[PDB]
Amino acid sequence: GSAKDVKFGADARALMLQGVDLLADAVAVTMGPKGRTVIIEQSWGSPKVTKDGVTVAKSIDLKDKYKNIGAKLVQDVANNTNEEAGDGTTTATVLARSIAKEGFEKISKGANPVEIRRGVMLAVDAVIAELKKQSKPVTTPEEIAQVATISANGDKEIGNIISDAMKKVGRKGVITVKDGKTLNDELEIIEGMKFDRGYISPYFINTSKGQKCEFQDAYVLLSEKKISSIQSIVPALEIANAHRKPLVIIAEDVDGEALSTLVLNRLKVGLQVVAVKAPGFGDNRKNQLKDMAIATGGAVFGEEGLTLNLEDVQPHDLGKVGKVIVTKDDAMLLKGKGDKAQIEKRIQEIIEQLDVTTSEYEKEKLNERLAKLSDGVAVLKVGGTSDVEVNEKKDRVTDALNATRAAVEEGIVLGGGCALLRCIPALDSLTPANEDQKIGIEIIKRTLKIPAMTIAKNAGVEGSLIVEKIMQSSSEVGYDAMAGDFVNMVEKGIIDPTKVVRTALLDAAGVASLLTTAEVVVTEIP
Amino acid sequence: GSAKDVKFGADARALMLQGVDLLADAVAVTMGPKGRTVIIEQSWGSPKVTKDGVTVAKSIDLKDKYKNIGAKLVQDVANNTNEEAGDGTTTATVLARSIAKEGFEKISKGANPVEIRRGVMLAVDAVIAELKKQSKPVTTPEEIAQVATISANGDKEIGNIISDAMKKVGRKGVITVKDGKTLNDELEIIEGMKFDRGYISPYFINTSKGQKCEFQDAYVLLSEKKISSIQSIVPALEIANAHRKPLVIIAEDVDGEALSTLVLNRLKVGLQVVAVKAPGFGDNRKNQLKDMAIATGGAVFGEEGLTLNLEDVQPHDLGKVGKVIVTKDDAMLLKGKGDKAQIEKRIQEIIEQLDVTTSEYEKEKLNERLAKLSDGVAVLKVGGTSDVEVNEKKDRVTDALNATRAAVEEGIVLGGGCALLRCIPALDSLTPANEDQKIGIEIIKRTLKIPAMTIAKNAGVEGSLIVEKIMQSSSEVGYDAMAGDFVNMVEKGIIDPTKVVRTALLDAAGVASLLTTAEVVVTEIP
Amino acid sequence: GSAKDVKFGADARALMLQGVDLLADAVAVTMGPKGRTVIIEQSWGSPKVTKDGVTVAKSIDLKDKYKNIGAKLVQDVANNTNEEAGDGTTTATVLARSIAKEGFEKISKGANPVEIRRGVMLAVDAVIAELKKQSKPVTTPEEIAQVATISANGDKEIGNIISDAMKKVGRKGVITVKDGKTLNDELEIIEGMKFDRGYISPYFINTSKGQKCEFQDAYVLLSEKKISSIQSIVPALEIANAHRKPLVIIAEDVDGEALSTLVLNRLKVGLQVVAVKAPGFGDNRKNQLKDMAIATGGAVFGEEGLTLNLEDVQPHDLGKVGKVIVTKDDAMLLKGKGDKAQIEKRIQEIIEQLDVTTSEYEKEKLNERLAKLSDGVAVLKVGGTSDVEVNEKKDRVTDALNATRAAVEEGIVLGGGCALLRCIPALDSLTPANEDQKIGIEIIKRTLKIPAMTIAKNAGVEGSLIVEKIMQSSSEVGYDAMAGDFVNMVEKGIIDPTKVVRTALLDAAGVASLLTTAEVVVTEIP
Ligand SMILES: Nc1ncnc2c1ncn2[C@@H]1O[C@H](COP(=O)(O)OP(=O)(O)O)[C@@H](O)[C@H]1O
Ligand SMILES: Nc1ncnc2c1ncn2[C@@H]1O[C@H](COP(=O)(O)OP(=O)(O)O)[C@@H](O)[C@H]1O
Ligand SMILES: Nc1ncnc2c1ncn2[C@@H]1O[C@H](COP(=O)(O)OP(=O)(O)O)[C@@H](O)[C@H]1O
Ligand SMILES: [Mg+2]
Ligand SMILES: [Mg+2]
Ligand SMILES: [Mg+2]
Repeated sequence: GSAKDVKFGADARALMLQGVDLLADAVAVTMGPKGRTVIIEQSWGSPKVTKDGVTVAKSIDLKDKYKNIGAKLVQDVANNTNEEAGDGTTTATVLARSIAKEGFEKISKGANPVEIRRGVMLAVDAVIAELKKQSKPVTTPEEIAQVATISANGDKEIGNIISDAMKKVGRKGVITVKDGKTLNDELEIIEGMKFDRGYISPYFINTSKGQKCEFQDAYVLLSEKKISSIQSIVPALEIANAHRKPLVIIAEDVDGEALSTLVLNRLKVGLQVVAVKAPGFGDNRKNQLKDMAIATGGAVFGEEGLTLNLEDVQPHDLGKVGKVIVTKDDAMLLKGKGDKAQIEKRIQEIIEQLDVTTSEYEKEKLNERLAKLSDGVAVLKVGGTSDVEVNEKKDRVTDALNATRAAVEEGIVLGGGCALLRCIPALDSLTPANEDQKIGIEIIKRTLKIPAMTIAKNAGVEGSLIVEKIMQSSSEVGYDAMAGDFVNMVEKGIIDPTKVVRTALLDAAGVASLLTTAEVVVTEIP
Repeated sequence: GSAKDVKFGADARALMLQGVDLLADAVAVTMGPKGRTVIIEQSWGSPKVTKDGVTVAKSIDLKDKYKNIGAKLVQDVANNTNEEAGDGTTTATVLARSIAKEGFEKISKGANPVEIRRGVMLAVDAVIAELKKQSKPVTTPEEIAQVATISANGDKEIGNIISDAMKKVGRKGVITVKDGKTLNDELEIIEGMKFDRGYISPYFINTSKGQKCEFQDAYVLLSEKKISSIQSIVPALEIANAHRKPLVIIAEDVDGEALSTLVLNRLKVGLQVVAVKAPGFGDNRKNQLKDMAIATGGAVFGEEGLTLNLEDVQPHDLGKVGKVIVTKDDAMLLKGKGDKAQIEKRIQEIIEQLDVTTSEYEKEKLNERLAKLSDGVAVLKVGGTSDVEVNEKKDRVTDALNATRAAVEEGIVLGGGCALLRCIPALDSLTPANEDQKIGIEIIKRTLKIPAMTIAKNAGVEGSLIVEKIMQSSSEVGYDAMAGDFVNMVEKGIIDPTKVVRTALLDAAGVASLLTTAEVVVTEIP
Repeated sequence: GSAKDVKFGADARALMLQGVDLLADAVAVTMGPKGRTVIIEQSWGSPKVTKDGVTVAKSIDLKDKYKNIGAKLVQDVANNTNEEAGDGTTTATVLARSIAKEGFEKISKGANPVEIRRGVMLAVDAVIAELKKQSKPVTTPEEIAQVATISANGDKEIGNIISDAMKKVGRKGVITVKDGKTLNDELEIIEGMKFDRGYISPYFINTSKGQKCEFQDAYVLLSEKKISSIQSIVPALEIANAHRKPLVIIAEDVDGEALSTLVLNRLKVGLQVVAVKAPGFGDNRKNQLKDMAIATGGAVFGEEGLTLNLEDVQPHDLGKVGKVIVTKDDAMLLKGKGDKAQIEKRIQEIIEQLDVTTSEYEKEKLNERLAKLSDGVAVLKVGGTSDVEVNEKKDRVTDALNATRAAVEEGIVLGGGCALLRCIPALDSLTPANEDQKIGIEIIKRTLKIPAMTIAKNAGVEGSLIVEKIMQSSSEVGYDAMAGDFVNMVEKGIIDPTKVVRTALLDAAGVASLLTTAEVVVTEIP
């Protein structure tokens, strides 16, 4: 293969550690309320600004291939943490560096770094256990706003808006985040099944106020194929006019003579019909029409396999909806009736798809908001006066959102970094099998102090003193680095989801303890 | 990814600040009446000359990647301001530099630049509030010519011609700007229903002078389909020859046997017919033809909503009409009857839409020019002796136009830079939460002085003397830098639209305050 | 975008001025009777020699990007002048340099170069006014030959031959210029209808001397389609034998049985017919045959739309010509009768075509020459012993032609450069609004002296002595630099069209006064 070059022992360890230390030093300035931002040059556009640890970590590759090995491993931990939890990234990085340094330093001739790894892993299990003991599940929706506002770097309006959306959509409902054009944040809430397609003809309009077509207690007709012929359209209208209900028709397109029947029967003898194009993306629209079919109760016409033809309809083949609103741009359907078991089956299906298949073709999420919209969904239109600002704020909002979900689903524990600090006594009551494992437990025991010392150090104060003042102090009290003084932690609102504290530490130790086992590294020649 | 290189703290800040300062220094020479032009090399052609801050800013990228980061952020400011307001670009640039410098200088170890950002943004909100209090909405059309003339760098003829066009088409009517072939400026006004399509055959000609079709009290025919067919044309001509009136026919195309009837039968006892292609281009042409339909009052043929066929016409068909003039390139219709419910329906439609698809789809204005063309539209044919001159003058005219629109839609406030200067006392009555925010408010307090000091500095005078002379002076008085002495501002005509002053400041502070938060910069290696 | 580099103030100004001065110094050696030529290397061929200012200016681009900016602006001046007037190019360049230098030098800190520009433009308006006052419209056809001979650098034979062409074709008729193979210039004048197509068969020959078919008082038949069949051709011959006239037939082709009828009736009962191919391209042929239709009076057969078929002809559907001569290679038709109004309509149509016709396809002129014949066009076959000679000379004759047309259409004024010198007192009676404008008027006042001093300097004499001596002298007298002494200008024939003198100065001052406004220059890095 390709010509290569290899390096041996503490020399190579010192190089890899140089890389780790560089990347860690770059990410770690972002940590905490007094933390600071990192600008990253973009190849094509104006540069990114961020406070996100993982996005800083991913941005840094290095010319020196060994230092690049270290860097790649630490960004691996930060990425794993971001994927598994969505916050706590800088924390995972500084933890990983601490384990890597303290690991590397203790290696000698007689030492057995694999066994030391076993010891640190023992220490991590023992720590997360005590963390779970410390966890107190969220209750009041004030705590939601607290976790959100702290995860959003002290922006109270963010955690307020998140609390509102989570109240009005539910704690495990769908919230999504997107760019505003407005200079301020907006919470929009959609209920129903909205999609971005409008009436084919203006003539369908009934209200003249807003220029909408508004219907209630309506029927739905779903066609996967185009409907140009009269032959397949007419029975669907006779059946609709029969039971005196309005009919909405969703199709790949509605045109030829069919549209002529629709807008003649519409303008004359005042029939209540609308026709709108299918949401429309090739094979995607098929899945969407299947979604709306299942939600509104009823079936899709045209070619799947079993073909149901448009000429032979029955009232049980249509759809039934509480309300419908359509405009030139978009269509919303509301309170559609169908089997709730079967629709939750559908949502369970799409989620179980998406989770094993995370492409950057995220229309699978666009499905999930739609079929879940009969509880509701919240859109978070983030503001700001410039794109880079909105990207920063949106990074923070997504962080706070993921943090709140982790909080509701697992629990909350003390903020600052105190939650890890309180786990040290649990390590003190361990029973190491040998010197190596004891070294591992010592490594983790030192490493737990780090996040608080870093958050304090960013504040401009004597962080490692502050850590010790915290340790002499009671369990409920910690250091408010923004206010610059000690406080009850949970009372003052400084709290972290347990899931994030668990995952950051677990990933960081998981990769770094493996890194410390290295004795020889092999790299490509420039 | 690509190999990268990172830099830490006030060093990287000093580099980025070098970039900011370079670009700002380049932009700032253009500012005010005594400002000066910037030549920019073009790759293919002869070089640009400009006084436009944003066009100077976009032209400058830098080899040093950090300085280039600063530069790119400043271009973000100037571009955002130009997009959102269309003037005030140089102002936004010098403001952004001032906030960036004064920001960077005040950071230390104990400082919290994000919180300083919060203080700055507080200060900007507090300032724009007082700006809105200061705003006095435009009334006399002398004020229009004043804001135009100041935004056009003292060219009175520009603001005169803009005032004339805005009078003759209305303050929210359509004005557009284009190159003359003439050495002087011209105002042309189009009235009617103008669109860019010319005959189909030459044999139609009636006046021989200009080679136009000039018709009066004519008929109009509207066909969404091609008219190539046998006997679908004839009743429309028999009915036209009946009431001895000329007919213009607009269609997707007119050709085959139809055209053969039209000519040669045009060349017979001078009855007047003309045929022209529909304004066209796919799905747009339907909306355009419905526009001309509703304007002349009713009109439908071709395939359908409600179906009207071309064989069955009546003398009241389909809309009417007044006068018509068409040439080889373009067609104009004039005196359409009845109508105004549907046009107000149209403005009600455009005002309610575009808000969705808000991110590039300005064709809604292309609609608005058409359906409002029975009031008018203005073309601004700018003159000059050379293309580069023409591009300069046109840049200035477009600036003055956007400025006049911002003035009519939001308000006017004091020129010079005094409007920002008067907002300082509003900052003096603020209640900062902490030292960081106080630093921010101080930053804005200093930065507000900048535009006035810069306009004076370009004059060759002691700008910061003049700033303080203005501050000691009364609210109504400021510095006329062209005349070189103090005057009543509003009386002398030196006034700025409030929209431009708010948007420049908001964007500049918005990006620069984010820039000051940086602690680490990451860039690609050369 | 692309990495760039910027420069500030008089430093950058001195570089741009270096470029301007280089290009100007190169062009200016060509000026006047004692001026000299410039050789320009061609990439592919043997080098150009020229006395044309604009062609020198366009040839010079510069490595130093700033100097190249200056260079691009001055060649912009020379190109604008050549496009707008066709002579006076060197003059426009030296004027532009003078305005640029005198502009740049007068700039300081307190100065306002845009306002200085305003003063300059004021001065130029004031100058061209007095120029128009000085203008005396051309009368005698001696004056045309004078303007031509002076614009052709003293070649009397050029202005003689141009005078002859202008007499024999008219003052606004068509003269064109092209290479001879003869070593001397020749004037050919074409009138009639010439095109390069010959008899299909030798049997058509009538003269036996030259082998031509010569006809008079003939008919012409025009067929856009092929003529193979008998039944379409025969009535056209019966109608010809009826009225005992010769028949010329022009067609896409004439062959099959038709041709057999033609040369049978030709060879056995000496009928007077010839048949010739259409001038031939594809779509061009339609316009050519319809041209010949319109010229000869009559109509084209075959399919346009309304189709007239060859079976149904009438004598008023043919064509009628004073004379016809045909050979193996070419066909000439003479004194064709038709509506002169309709033919002038046709020429008015083709000129209005070609003028807006962004075309490398010059056949529109090849059309225009044809339909203009028997009104006439003159071709100027320029001689010389070598291609480079022919091209230089052709440049000069084209200059003289454009100059004569400018003279007839606007006027003539004093040569030498005296006409501007006489305009200086008009500057003396101006009322400047401020110091800047006064600087501008002073700049123009100095620049006006330049062209005469340059023409004198090229002579090898003390140009600025000569300028002041002419200024001390009376209005009618100036300096004959070729004869080397003072003379009455108009009497000795040294005169310049007013259009060229106005346009050169107006363009030069127009861009240079803009150049002087620059404070910052931005250029791409090598
Ligand atoms: N006022 C505060 N006092 C003490 N610690 C805080 C305060 N606000 C936030 N923190 C701590 O900051 C940490 C969050 O780090 P952050 O900068 O959001 O990056 P990440 O979440 O990716 O680690 C949490 O562990 C939290 O305990
Ligand atoms: N005669 C004048 N006296 C004082 N200030 C002026 C005068 N003319 C224009 N200004 C000021 O110049 C500013 C406009 O700057 P300009 O050169 O148009 O660049 P931009 O508008 O792109 O920032 C306005 O704020 C206005 O107050
Ligand atoms: N015999 C002459 N005496 C004085 N001036 C002359 C004479 N011949 C030509 N000129 C001047 O030369 C100028 C023309 O310059 P020329 O060399 O033709 O290049 P261009 O026409 O491109 O400027 C005219 O202004 C004319 O007055
Ligand atoms: Mg976070
Ligand atoms: Mg401006
Ligand atoms: Mg000449």
